[PDB]
Amino acid sequence: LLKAVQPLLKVSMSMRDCLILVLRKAMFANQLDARKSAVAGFLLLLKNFKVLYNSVANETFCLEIMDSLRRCLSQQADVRLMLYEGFYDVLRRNSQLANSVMQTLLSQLKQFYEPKPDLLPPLKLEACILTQGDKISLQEPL
Amino acid sequence: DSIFVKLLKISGIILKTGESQNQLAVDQIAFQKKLFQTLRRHPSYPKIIEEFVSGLESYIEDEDSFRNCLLSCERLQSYSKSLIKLLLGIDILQPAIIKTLFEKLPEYFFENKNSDEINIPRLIVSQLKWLDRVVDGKDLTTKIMQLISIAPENLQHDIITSLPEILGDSQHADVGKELSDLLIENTSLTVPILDVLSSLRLDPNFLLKVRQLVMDKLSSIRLEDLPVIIKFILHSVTAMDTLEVISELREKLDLQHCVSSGQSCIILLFDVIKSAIRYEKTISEAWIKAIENTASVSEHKVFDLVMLFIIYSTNTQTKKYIDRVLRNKIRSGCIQEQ
Amino acid sequence: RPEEGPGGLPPMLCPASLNICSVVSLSGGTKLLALSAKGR
Amino acid sequence: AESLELPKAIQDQLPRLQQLLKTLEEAPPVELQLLHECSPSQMDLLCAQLQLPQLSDLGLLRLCTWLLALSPDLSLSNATVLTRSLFLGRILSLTSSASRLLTTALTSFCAKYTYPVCSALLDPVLQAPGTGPAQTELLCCLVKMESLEPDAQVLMLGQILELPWKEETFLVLQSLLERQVEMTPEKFSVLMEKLCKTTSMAYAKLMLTVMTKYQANITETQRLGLAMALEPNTTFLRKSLKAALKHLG
Amino acid sequence: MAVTEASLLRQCPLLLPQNRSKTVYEGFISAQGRDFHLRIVLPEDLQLKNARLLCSWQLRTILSGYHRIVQQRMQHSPDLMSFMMELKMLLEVALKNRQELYALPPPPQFYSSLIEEIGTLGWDKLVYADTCFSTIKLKAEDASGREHLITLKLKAKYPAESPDYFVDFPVPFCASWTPQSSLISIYSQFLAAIESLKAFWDVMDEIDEKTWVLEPEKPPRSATARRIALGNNVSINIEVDPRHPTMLPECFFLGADHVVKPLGIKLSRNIHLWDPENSVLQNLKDVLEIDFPARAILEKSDFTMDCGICYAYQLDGTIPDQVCDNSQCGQPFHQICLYEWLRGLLTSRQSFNIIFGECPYCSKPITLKM
Ligand SMILES: [Zn+2]
Ligand SMILES: [Zn+2]
Repeated sequence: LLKAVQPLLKVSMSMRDCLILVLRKAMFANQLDARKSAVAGFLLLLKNFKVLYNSVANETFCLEIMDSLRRCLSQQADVRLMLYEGFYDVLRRNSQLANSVMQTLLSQLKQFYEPKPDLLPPLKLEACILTQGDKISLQEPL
Repeated sequence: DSIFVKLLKISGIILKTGESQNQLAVDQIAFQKKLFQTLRRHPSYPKIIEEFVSGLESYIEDEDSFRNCLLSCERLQSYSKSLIKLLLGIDILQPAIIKTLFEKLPEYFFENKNSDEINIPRLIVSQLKWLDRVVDGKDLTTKIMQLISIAPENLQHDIITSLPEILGDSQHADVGKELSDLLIENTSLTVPILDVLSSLRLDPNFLLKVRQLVMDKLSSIRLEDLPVIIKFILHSVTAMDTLEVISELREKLDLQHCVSSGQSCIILLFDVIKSAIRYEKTISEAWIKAIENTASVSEHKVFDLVMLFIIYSTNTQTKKYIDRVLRNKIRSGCIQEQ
Repeated sequence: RPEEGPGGLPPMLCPASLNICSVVSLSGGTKLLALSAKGR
Repeated sequence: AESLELPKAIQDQLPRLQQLLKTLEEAPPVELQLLHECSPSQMDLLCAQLQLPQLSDLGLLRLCTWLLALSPDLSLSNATVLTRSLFLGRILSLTSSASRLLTTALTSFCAKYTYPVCSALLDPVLQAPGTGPAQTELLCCLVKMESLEPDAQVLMLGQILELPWKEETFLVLQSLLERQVEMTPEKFSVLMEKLCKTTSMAYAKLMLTVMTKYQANITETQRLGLAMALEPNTTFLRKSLKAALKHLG
Repeated sequence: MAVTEASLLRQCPLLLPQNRSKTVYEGFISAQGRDFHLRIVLPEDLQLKNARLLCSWQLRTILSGYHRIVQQRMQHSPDLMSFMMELKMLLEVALKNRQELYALPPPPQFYSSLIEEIGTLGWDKLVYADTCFSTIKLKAEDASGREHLITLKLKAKYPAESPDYFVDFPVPFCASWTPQSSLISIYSQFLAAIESLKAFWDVMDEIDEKTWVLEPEKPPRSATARRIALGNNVSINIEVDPRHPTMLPECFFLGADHVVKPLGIKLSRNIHLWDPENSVLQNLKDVLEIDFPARAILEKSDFTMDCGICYAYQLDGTIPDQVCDNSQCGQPFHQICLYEWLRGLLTSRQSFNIIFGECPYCSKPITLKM
């Protein structure tokens, strides 16, 4: 839908600021798909748009989205996976948020990389997988 | 000269005057662990916390120094987190910082829009969102409940709406209890509360109790919200409670009491209904059963015509059903001229 | 202009004329005859 | 029981008026114009004769509706009389917040007969025991009224200051003081002397607002009376209190 | 108090019983910082059924159009206490209705402080002051070098309450008034609003110069809508958001059904090339792939560009808008006039907000959407 109706969000600035209320509120909503799609729509706004009036509050508000997305990086694996695939697409428009993206990745990478030579498993593969009574799942697709 | 500033300088943060972002000699995690182990090892171990926070509050008697302490920091080697957030990362100081922070918030009720269009109270409550770990998640809860009960209207509205970014996943139920208790207390704060409660984690039973609890109070709501409240009731309706809730609504609503002012707000109402009933079929057949099943009392109200018309205009499976019902009604001496 | 709350009033930058009289022209504007305090 | 005489035309038109009131639940009459014949004491009985407390909430407003059209004004005493017949029992009855109707009805009726509604109702609702949330809210609305002109606001002030103070008084008083309602230093000092006398959350707010808004009317003497009041740590927000307190220091 | 010993003193301080028998009151009665003279004679007994009530001629003036109310109240009211209560409340009504008799400025802090504050501003700013000193109008300059005025209307107390501010620009102005705030304070607020809109002003002034603005004429600063002419007897009207002016506006066309089709098509295909880093005109020109006329006035001065029903340009705001879908007529009309014609014809039939039927001049199918 949101990709299909997106030429609306290019044109109509009220649509953007009306959807943003809905996305931010659906981010904490108790259904799972609510947060996935809210992330999705969010990535689609920064992908497809710079402005979401000076082009400095644009930047701070994009950075605000990305800070909430930085928290989303510690949801379950799927949300993080979608984020990743998105971040390339966020760069490929919005070069201006390059550094604020790449650190965002690198930080989360350095949770699962060890910086010393002469330790042969340079990655903690147990640390990727969480188990809560015999149900065992991935978080952070490396 | 103060214990606070000296511990901060040794630990590796540059305390600037208060106009521009404080510089940082060291990494934040490094800083945190450095001051942590420093205060651990330092003699007079329980009293250095008291000395630390007294130095802090004596430093933040001036606004601008605290304003820079509240703001995001400068990395020299380029833009970082705030020192309060980082300092709140340490568990031993945490409840104390919270005490202080909240204690001094009521200074800023009446001095609104001073310099950079920045709502100091919004900023201070924004400091608590998204915390790594709260030393007490119950003490913060009780303190924000005192705060939420007291503040003026806008600020109350603001901090409340800020609740789910703040809270983890534990101290939800007590908030639920307290908010429903505030909801029977105050009618003004239905909407933002109902929003909050759709965002927090509750028992279904609690939802249903608050539903019956708002709806008893349904005449007691100023018009403007009346829309969004029914919005809630009918997004929140289950399949099974459908006809009771509809019956209750159908009883409790009026289309008579309200009445440019009355009509616009009513019109929005009917839009909200149109949506609800357009996008969920079971409301319609259930709705008509709830007038048809109330064949008894000759005395049925404006709502009921308006609503049959409407449903005929919308989902057309029911047209025959409406017509037989509307005939049975007219012949029965209910439904008439006046 | 019912009529008026305060009677706020300009001079005509003429002196103390006592015993004014008006002739309404409608020919140009209004043309009045006065006797000045000095006797003019 | 006293055998008060109601005026001739009201006693004689007394069934017609109870008839027109039935009409209301379902442009005002000349029979409604007969209220203008009554003294308040005649009125006082009359309201009791008509059984106005028993109108539906709608029927109340739809009366208020018709009452609101009345030229001339129902006098200070008469409008006062009416309202406390009509509204007071429902008010005292309240287990939860008012109907939209009442609040409108109240506030609309208060719109025209602001002080009379205000003169009647404020004082004895508060001096009632178990005055709780339902009650205080509608009282907020009296003292929040755009309608409430400086005259009426200080009539509210004058009226509030006569009362045995308690938590519920402060809530309503803060909401009047919220407006930046002006005071004689006498009136304020009565606020102050009463105000100095402590452990409730509400109390603190009241003190705090004045300390900030009427800093411009706070004397030495009065500031020192706060100092003693805020001594206790029962009080949360002593600090912001101290800061605002200090900010006058 | 309860009893009219103390309650009478407390509520009419300025009434002195002259006789021993409290039968003749005299003195004053208070209302809105104003005492009025009054001498209120009772009979031997305390009966207002029969009672004289004499006044100052100042008071008689203010109780004209209430003499019946007063006479009723005397006869119907129980005691003197409640009489005086009702009389005062009635004076509050009388004066508050005739509010135009008031607002006298105090000599000590008005005429001096306002000149002090205007000195604090600068005397190049002020453009008007009223001889009541009630109205002032003040001026400010853009970075662009454009004049924007602001009227204040001020009370007997300027610094106590807010001054009534009337300002041109379309979005509502908010002024944080304190007793400590002043003319420079609220002037700085005005400059802030100005510099924030600056883009908006520049976009609409750029329009007014470089294109034939048509359906505002002598436009205000509040106006967000701009019916531009393009070609001849086809137009485009344009409502633009102040906060995001360079952003796309709500846009639509009047003109010939056969002329307007391709413009809508081309707009739909080019609207993605809308860009809020260019100007309104610099985006429209390359979106719609056209140039504008700059006021085709001299050549087609009296070509008959009127309704062809009433033969007028400007029917009460109305412009010739509705045309014929025909190469040989092209005749403009008005909404009102063409409805009133077409409503009559036996040929005409109405759909929902549409009327079908014959162009007056050429008798070809013409459609009117109300
Ligand atoms: Zn034609
Ligand atoms: Zn015409």
